[PDB]
Amino acid sequence: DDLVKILVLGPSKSGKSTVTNFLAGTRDETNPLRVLEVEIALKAVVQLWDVGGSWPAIASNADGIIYVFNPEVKGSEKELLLWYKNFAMRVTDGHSLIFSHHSSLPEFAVGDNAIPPMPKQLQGIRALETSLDYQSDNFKEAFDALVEQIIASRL
Ligand SMILES: [Mg+2]
Repeated sequence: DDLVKILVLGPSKSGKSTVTNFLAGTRDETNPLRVLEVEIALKAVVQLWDVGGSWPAIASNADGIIYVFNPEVKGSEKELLLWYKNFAMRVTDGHSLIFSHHSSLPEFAVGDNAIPPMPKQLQGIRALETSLDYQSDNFKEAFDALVEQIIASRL
């Protein structure tokens, strides 16, 4: 029943924990750190680690990362490179996600990139437009699929 460790980084006020609870199961002012535990299998117990911005001892044998940023907000696309820098040494490789996340009515995000243009280091990681109420992709599926690719080659 070997667990998989997935972290959650990104700009503050971006939405990281509304995703964690929705993903980890918790139904429906930011804290340093939470850990949520969701088991998703096909015993695969998955651990969402919701981080709050300002401790490189937290990437211990980390397996995957999910970045969240508000597209309507500037520097959000660019703050994530500090998360990229501070954590992925190169701890994490490719088993990552990036969320253009609507917490608001999309004014800028809308259009030809409702996932706005990404920096070069991050242009390689799969990206989605994301919301619980506004326009959305089935990102429960992309999360489901991330755990399989993580465990896929640990053996
Ligand atoms: Mg929070």
